[PDB]
Amino acid sequence: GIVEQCCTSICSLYQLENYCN
Amino acid sequence: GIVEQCCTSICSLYQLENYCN
Amino acid sequence: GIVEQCCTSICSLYQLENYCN
Amino acid sequence: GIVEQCCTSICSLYQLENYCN
Amino acid sequence: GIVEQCCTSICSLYQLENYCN
Amino acid sequence: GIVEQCCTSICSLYQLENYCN
Amino acid sequence: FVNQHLCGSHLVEALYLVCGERGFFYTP
Amino acid sequence: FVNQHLCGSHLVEALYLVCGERGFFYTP
Amino acid sequence: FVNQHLCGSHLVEALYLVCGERGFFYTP
Amino acid sequence: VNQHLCGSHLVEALYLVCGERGFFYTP
Amino acid sequence: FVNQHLCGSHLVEALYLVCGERGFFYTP
Amino acid sequence: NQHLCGSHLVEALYLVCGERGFFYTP
Ligand SMILES: [Cl-]
Ligand SMILES: [Cl-]
Ligand SMILES: [Zn+2]
Ligand SMILES: [Zn+2]
Repeated sequence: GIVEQCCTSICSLYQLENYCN
Repeated sequence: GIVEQCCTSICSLYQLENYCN
Repeated sequence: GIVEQCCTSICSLYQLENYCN
Repeated sequence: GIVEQCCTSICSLYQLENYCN
Repeated sequence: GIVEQCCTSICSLYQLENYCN
Repeated sequence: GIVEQCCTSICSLYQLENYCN
Repeated sequence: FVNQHLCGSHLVEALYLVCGERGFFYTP
Repeated sequence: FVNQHLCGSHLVEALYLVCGERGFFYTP
Repeated sequence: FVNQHLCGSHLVEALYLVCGERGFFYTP
Repeated sequence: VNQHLCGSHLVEALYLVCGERGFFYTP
Repeated sequence: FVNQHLCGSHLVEALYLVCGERGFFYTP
Repeated sequence: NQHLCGSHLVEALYLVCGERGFFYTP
């Protein structure tokens, strides 16, 4: 999920965008 | 500057990107 | 929405709880 | 104190309210 | 108080420091 | 840089001020 | 003005905190 | 985990900016 | 002590919301 | 609301500025 | 103006996120 | 850890530097 991908490793905007509605 | 353009109207990610180094 | 209700007047904790899952 | 109680384990808002004056 | 002094005109580092313990 | 100096140990205000342009 | 945008930004911070493990839905 | 907790706060903040009118569904 | 410093920043934010008109005393 | 939002930035500012002293927040 | 000040605070945050490894120049 | 810390750094620099501002490089 978002924690695994973005809290242990840095997420770009592009990566964050995957979790939008 | 960034304040007149983005504090008077909301700036998109694209508009914000112009002020990147 | 939440902006209409909570950006014109401060919303209480109860009012904020409305948008919890 | 609050650092000891709340910076390794998450304190709920209800728990946090204990530190209001 | 701090809201009256600092929410219409910007308070400096020095002015903010006045409200420290 | 600033991450090396201030994300391993806390930097004081004056130390942070070193990175003002 | 960008008041509503600035406000919404603080709103998601408050909802994050109020909602705990439940989380929340965010739609303008 | 408080470090996870701090991170999520920055996540919803970021999603708020990125997703725009799409919004998002935050769920731990 | 960076973790305690980052945590403290989110703690006061949290206290700001929860305490409302009571306010709060913050001390390291 | 604006006053509330301003206060949110003030307490963050005091957290940084006051350091080990800390501060007393009253609305 | 405190409204510009609060807005600017959110701008550097957005730029921090948006600009990434490039980083950015801030000047009022 | 570094990305989160850096976010607070930029907030801190925004306050401390005042009218001078700053240049952010990772
Ligand atoms: Cl953090
Ligand atoms: Cl604001
Ligand atoms: Zn943080
Ligand atoms: Zn704000």
